[PDB]
Amino acid sequence: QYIDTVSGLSDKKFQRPQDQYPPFRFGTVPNGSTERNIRSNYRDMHTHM
Amino acid sequence: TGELFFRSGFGIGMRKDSPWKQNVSLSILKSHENGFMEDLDKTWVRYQEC
Ligand SMILES: *[C@@H]1O[C@H](CO)[C@@H](O)[C@H](O)[C@H]1NC(C)=O
Repeated sequence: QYIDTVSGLSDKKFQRPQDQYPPFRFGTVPNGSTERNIRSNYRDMHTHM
Repeated sequence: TGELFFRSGFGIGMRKDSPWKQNVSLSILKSHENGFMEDLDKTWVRYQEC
């Protein structure tokens, strides 16, 4: 079988941002509105974003 | 088996109305925006190796 096209936000590949050959993107266009939302509580993402 | 199904956190524990209840809570916040605590993880959360 092929890989599963991983699901929404809380999927296993994201909340473990220690990875360099996963889906390696978190593009999130610079200075955008959703640039702030990823600076709310959890520095887990904004560090690899 | 997949992903988590109930969210929560960790934390220090202190008897109610202890004096340090304020300064302690502070140095944790400072450590997140600083980047020390986050960089600490790799040293003990090292690679996958599998
Ligand atoms: C704790 O914070 C208070 C208020 O900022 C400060 O006066 C004190 O020196 C700090 N250290 C201790 C040991 O309370």
